[PDB]
Amino acid sequence: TSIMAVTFKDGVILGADSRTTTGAYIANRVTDKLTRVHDKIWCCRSGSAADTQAIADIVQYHLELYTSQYGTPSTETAASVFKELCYENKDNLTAGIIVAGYDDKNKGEVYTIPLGGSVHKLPYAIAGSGSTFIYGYCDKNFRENMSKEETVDFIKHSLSQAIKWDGSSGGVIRMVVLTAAGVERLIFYPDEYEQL
Amino acid sequence: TSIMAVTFKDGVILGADSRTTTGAYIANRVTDKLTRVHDKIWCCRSGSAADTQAIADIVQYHLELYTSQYGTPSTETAASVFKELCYENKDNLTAGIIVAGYDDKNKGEVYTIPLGGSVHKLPYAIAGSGSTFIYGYCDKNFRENMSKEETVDFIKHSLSQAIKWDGSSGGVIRMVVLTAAGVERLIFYPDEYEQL
Amino acid sequence: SDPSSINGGIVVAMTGKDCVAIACDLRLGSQSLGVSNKFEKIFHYGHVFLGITGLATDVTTLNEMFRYKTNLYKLKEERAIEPETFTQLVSSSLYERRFGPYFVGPVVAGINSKSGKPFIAGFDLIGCIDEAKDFIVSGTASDQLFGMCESLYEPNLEPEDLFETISQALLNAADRDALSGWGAVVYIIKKDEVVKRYLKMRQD
Amino acid sequence: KTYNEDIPVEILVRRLSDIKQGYTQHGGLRPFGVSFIYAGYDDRYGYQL
Amino acid sequence: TTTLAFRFQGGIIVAVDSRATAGNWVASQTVKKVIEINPFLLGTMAGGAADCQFWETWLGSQCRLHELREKERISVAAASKILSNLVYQYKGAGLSMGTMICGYTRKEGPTIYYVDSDGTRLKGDIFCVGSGQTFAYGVLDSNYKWDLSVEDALYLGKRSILAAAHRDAYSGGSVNLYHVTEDGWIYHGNHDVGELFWKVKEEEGSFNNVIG
Amino acid sequence: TQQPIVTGTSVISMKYDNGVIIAADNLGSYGSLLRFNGVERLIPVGDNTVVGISGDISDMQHIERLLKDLVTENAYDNPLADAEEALEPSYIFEYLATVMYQRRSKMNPLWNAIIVAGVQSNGDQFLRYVNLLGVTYSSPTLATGFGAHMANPLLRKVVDRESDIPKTTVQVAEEAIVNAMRVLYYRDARSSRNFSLAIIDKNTGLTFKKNLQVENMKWDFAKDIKGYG
Amino acid sequence: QFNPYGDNGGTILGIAGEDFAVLAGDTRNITDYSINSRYEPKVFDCGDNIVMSANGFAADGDALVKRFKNSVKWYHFDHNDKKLSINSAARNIQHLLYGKRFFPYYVHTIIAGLDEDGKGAVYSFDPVGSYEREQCRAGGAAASLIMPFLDNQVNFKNQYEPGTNGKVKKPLKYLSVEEVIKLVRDSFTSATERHIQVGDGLEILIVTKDGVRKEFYELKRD
Amino acid sequence: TTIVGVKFNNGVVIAADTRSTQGPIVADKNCAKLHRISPKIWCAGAGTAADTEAVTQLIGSNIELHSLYTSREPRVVSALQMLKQHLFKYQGHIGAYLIVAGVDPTGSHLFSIHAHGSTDVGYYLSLGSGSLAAMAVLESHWKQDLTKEEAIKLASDAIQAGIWNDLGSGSNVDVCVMEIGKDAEYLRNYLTPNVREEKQKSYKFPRGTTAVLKESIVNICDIQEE
Amino acid sequence: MDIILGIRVQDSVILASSKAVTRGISVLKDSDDKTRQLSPHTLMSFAGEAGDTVQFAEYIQANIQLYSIREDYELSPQAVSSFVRQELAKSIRSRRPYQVNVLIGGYDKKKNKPELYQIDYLGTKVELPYGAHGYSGFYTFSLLDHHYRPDMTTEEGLDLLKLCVQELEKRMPMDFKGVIVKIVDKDGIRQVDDF
Amino acid sequence: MDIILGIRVQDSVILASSKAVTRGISVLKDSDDKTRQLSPHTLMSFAGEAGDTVQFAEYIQANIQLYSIREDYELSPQAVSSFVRQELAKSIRSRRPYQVNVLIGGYDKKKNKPELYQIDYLGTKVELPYGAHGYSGFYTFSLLDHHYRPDMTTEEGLDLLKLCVQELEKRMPMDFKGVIVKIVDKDGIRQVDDF
Repeated sequence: TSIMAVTFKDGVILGADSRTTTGAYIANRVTDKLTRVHDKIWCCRSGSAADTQAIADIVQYHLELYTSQYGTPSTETAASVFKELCYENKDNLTAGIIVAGYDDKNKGEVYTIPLGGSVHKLPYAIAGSGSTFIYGYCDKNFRENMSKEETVDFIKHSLSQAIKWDGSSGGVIRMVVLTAAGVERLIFYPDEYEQL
Repeated sequence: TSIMAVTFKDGVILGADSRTTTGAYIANRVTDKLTRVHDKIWCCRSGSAADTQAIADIVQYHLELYTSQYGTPSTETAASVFKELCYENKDNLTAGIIVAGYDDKNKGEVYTIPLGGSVHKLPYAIAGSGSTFIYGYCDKNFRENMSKEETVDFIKHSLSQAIKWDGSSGGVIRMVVLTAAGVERLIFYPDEYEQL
Repeated sequence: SDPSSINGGIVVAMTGKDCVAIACDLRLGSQSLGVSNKFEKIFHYGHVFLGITGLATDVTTLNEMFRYKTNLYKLKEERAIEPETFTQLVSSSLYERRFGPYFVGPVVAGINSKSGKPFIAGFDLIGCIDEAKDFIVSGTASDQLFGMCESLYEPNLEPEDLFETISQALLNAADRDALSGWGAVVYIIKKDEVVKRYLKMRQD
Repeated sequence: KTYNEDIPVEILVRRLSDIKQGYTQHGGLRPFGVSFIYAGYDDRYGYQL
Repeated sequence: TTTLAFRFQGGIIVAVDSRATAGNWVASQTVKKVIEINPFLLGTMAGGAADCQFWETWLGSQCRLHELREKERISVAAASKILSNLVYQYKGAGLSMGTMICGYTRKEGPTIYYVDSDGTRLKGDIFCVGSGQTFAYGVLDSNYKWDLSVEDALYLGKRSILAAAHRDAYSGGSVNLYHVTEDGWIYHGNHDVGELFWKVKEEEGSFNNVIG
Repeated sequence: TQQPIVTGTSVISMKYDNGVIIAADNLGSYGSLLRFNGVERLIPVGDNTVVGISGDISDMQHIERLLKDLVTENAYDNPLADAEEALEPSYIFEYLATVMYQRRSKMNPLWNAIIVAGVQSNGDQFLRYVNLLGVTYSSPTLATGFGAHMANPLLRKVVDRESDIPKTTVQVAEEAIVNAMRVLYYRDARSSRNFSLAIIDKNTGLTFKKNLQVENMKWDFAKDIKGYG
Repeated sequence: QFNPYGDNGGTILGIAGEDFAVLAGDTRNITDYSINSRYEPKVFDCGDNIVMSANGFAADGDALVKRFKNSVKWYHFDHNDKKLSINSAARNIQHLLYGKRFFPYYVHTIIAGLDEDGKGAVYSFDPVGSYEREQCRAGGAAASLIMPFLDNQVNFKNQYEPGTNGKVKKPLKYLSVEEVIKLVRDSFTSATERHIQVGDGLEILIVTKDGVRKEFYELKRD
Repeated sequence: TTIVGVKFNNGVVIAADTRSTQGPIVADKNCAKLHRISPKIWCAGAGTAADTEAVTQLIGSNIELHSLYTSREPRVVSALQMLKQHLFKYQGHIGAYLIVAGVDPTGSHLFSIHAHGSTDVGYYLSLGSGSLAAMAVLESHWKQDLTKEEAIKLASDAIQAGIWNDLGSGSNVDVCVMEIGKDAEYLRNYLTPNVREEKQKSYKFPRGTTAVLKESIVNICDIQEE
Repeated sequence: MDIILGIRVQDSVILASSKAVTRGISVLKDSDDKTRQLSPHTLMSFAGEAGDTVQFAEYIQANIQLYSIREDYELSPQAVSSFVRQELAKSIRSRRPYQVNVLIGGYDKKKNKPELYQIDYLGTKVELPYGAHGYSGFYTFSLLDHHYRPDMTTEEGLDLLKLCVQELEKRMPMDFKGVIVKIVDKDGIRQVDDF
Repeated sequence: MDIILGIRVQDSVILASSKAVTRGISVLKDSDDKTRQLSPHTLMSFAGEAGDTVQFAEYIQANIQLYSIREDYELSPQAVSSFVRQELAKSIRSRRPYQVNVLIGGYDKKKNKPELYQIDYLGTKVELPYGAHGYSGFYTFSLLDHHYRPDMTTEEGLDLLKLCVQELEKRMPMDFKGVIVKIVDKDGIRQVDDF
């Protein structure tokens, strides 16, 4: 597993790697981890496949019901649904969830929520087992409000080091772009990112 | 505890820090882990503080007797020694040594010896417990073939990302430069690179 | 259980002015069953007196171990053994096993004959000199003793001042213990004549 | 040590005699050249020479 | 620790010690192992001090509430089997319990019951519970005759506890004697066990092994 | 079932004449891995009490909300005590204590060490301690985490005993906290450069200097260290 | 993994007299080898000439101070200002202890006060439940140091008249309020040097029919 | 138990406490933790008392053998490398934490050696359980090159921080100051706190106030003509 | 463990050993002895662990008799006792544990006094006027203390010992089918078939 | 202990129970009932786990008496065994296990035919000519299948039991100290004093 999100000038781009193991055997290597639980508030699943999935539904249940009574919830708000549920099932279940969203007011925001349940605002977040390898590359080379194309090649170069060194991650690199414009999918194949 | 070695065109420069914990308690913050076992075959110690010092005396002994009867042993030769003590005591000694050294003809070379004990020649090696974090930073920004000046700044910055993420790494950065010319220690206090 | 606590045994010892005193109880149990109300656990090799505590068997084994070595010194160097040399020897013997160790707590009490001076020592399980020139005690009601003795003791005690102090200190401690008591035997060690007195006290 | 009781004079003289015996018996060693007179008291026979 | 009771002609002599230990250290040497269940029932304390003491207070609470309701004093067999149903509950919720409820009523006579911590309830004429119940038995059963007189019987309560006290590590402290009559128990005070020693040493000629 | 996952260490504190100085390190650790930086843990609760909480980030965050909700709860009606005597450090303290007491009953305690220090309306310094054991004691100098056998010795020089508080100004008190932080940075693996210093003065309120570094670092001798042979 | 019982040390000591009673304790609080505070009362007055101290695990020992003083309140209310006696108080403490025994208090509790005759009265509780009247009783981690010395001086246990050699037993002497101040001081002098978890301070509370007086003595700083 | 070892320019100064504990009870308020490998190379030990004293004796004998066999004064390393080797043999079933310090012709030294076989070098080191409390005062006050008089006041006041804050440390403060090309001075009891107060009365008892059962005499004098 | 009792009569030691032998859950034999005469005037009875007992018991008869025939004189019971102690002492330190509890009783005709000794499995020698090991010991130690006198004739020692037998039978949950009796005296080592 | 025995003959069921009750280190009572009437022609003798046995006795007794009073009709031994098997079977599934082995012998007055039921701790009843329980019960089976004939009268069945009792004394390593014999005849449930 290797997921990350990193802010930019007009929003955020969310990035992941789609290999999903049980033991030595990969169950399926095309398995998406990028999840829509609200339509401008996406999330990135990691830790156990079961555990995160169950949480992503119950969090969907509570943002659907938010949007019908009180208008669309902010990224800040969706993270706090994740927090308090991770709280209850800290020892019972495990999750790594990085919550990333577009707000039309404060632009894109990235919050990170470990397994204990805490929130921490950050301009960039990494999680999984891919992330204890790429830590140093991400922090030397980062500057806030970088151009869109520079974000795209940074998340790419970051995730190409994650797939290179951690073997738990792999597959295609996928990304979701949250912008004012909308939600745009990217996908980069293995033959593309090994060169880049 | 972070240890590295990187080869360059006119030799090899070895790099270690000086923070060595047991627990949460920093025993000495000015610790020296870059050790002489010969006169142009220097080593870096990481792992269990007792088991590296132990092994490393025993190699110091074999090598110096090798000098006195046969002529100077090679980097190759010394690397084999350290393997042959790890492999036969792999059941109870937790030691990962990097043996970097200057042969006349072949310039600087790096060998790294796992815990299980085995030769691997590498263009650069990292091992420790805080050098897991910089696998991505070294790999991408590593230029095969560097100059003396280029090499020291590359390794200084590699050790800084490792320090930042590991609470077992900090303090001053120690470097030994092994070149035909001789043996030069360099040292960087923290104010000098936490600015960069 | 713990090896020391399977018969019990206490030794107390204190220094005076021109006299030391050592004192034990006599109980040997095998856990809850009291087996004998008499069994001296102090023994004397010349003019040194050796107190032995801890584990049941190791009172016996370790005593005759010192029987053999004291003999080698007395036969060779043609004199009785001085307090200080015997303290060193006990330290050396206890350490001889550290893997499969002894389980005892000796108390060395004597007065040197080369200079006329009190000398006492104490020991632990693995064995180390524990200096004092005040008091040392050992055993399993050693805890209770450490207090008792401190309250009572006064520097420089006279010969039969020293007798009332150590007799009371021991009495009260042993009847606040289960595994020591059932009678007590107090030695008063002078520079020329050591007096053996059993003490009438609670059996129950 | 083992019997907790003072040695007879008989035992001790014979133990030595066997040591000396060992040197003539085997090994190609010379015998120790000593002649002992032992004085002892023991319970059984009283004074013994 | 030892609590024994034996029925005789006159009622029951209960005789108990007063040393209650914690560790190898001796806590208190003045503990009363008699619990007034009412003036016409005496409860022993053996096994865990906390467990045994408490529930027999509350057994005295139900004793007064059998007594009002029937307008008739609680029978010895009714009390015992109350206490028994209670401790079966906490049978493997980790609690202890060794009491002899000892009583004498006018229409049932003297009757001992020995209620356990498993909810076993055994009737009988002699019981002995404790860490010195092996030492106690021997002497008590040798010196037994069912037909006995009060003076003699009083002396037996001492003599068996004494024996128990001498060899047992946790027995000693003080002894107490009570003599249960039908009219109630009458308390006979406190004898130190070590001052008792020297008396019976002279009188019998016992304890040859103790030097002096 | 409670085990610390993400950890904080070290909050130190002492009294002076007109108030107290409470200051803490900033660092969200994950053992060896320092995964979170700049982690605030001097939580201002009122403005005449700072609660500095340490231990699990998760456990602190979740009792951080109850602290804010307490100030709301007091502020309900009462026009001469809705912000005028609603709060003293002492009130806030008791509440923390027995909530942790009742969570230790469950045996999923809130994993934290908590210092509550402020100055009351009597002008009385206040400084008490609660933890996941739930021991409650007052102390004139106090510390938590890894500083609770490191920083405690240093500060006891100033504060030998209970009569040395009125001598000790707010200028001496700055100096002690600074020195303590240096030393924590050297000998503790969980510590960091960034610490926050609050002075709760009774005559100048919650004075919160934010984002202090440690100063006058000694690393001159470290080049004079050689081999073992 | 969680284990909710530590030790916080301290030592307590109860002495009954003939018109007085003394409940003292130290004011040292520790957790392992670090000194938390030199100053910390454990011997609280609780009203009506009862002084309580619950020593051992501190948190527990504060828990039963909480509930005990709560009962002082509800007794006086629904009995319309009835003075609660030593006998009555004892039995309440025992109910709170015992009712938690599947999460028990892990302290050694002692009360002291006068009884209705105008003599000292000291009862002492074991951890789980039950209790028994005493006349001298220490508790805490230095219990086994103070106790055999005080039976040697209050009850004169195994002592005899002099010059008779076990024929005559030494008679039990009366106890003054002045004399029992001395014993506490001497004892706690011995405690300090030989046991590492008593120190800093000694606080004697002497309780009489006249009132509660506090008296503070220093001990050694270590 | 606070035992500090502090280098200064002209030599090394080593200080100790003298309170030696065994669990919650203070066994002895007066022993010394300072041993003598050699006359100008003092060492102190902490941890299991038996395993310090015996290891210091054992290796003490062998460096003195050697020192005759070279007919030369012992060096710090000589002691230090023998230590290291020995503790490693059992794999740290021996629990020693010794500060080894000393002077010799080829300068001042100061090492510390842990129970497995680890070794570090600094200019201020501390072992013991109180070690933490020492270390705090040491890191602020210390500076490069001290004089002798300054070095003994830093040393002593570092153990005192220890006394006050660490239960298991107390008693007197010994010092032994080792300075290159002058003899080594032992300053026992330099500064003594923790004086015991006078008893409120004495507890002297008159004769016969404990019972006697019977009397005999034990004869410890040698066997002679009757 | 089973029955094994001593009582030191004025002039003799009266030892008694269990008949019953249970190895597994079925009594297999019930007339077996557990005693082997060391020397003409020292008898040793043993109980402890199964199979350890039979071998180690043969071992001591062998060695003490080895020395007897060397010196054409017999060791004192004090001296044999010390030998048995010595060996078992080495055995709790040694690799394989022995576990043998012994009452060694003998009549020394040179001290002219009967001697009785109790050596437990750990290795502690103690002189006693009555003794016992194990399960039986717990009921009898107190029973013998009661009625004893310093000097008691031989047939008084038998009568007492049969009070101790009789008692045991009621109280022990184990069944032992009566003892075998042996007297060790100054006039030799005999058995009494009366139980 | 753990011995309850049944031999059914052609006019009578003979149930026998251990006298001894041994709890803790000693035998407390060597004479004690260990069986209670359920009905006037239905007897349950029981053994097993301490402290379940007292309780499971009086609980059954309360219920069967409740039926027999309520409806004026004594239950069939067929019915009673089932009822007891229901509780035993239920307690294995429940929190509190009941470990008790129960032999229920009755004389059916509806068939006029003796019947003996063997119910193990788990709860499977099975009617038998004879049955036993415990490790002790093992020993009795092999004499029972030898000497039994099913034409037998009161006296013949008695003489077979007596061998079984004697056997137990030689071969068993733990006492039980005799037995109480109780017979379910055609004129009630009679206690006979023969051993």
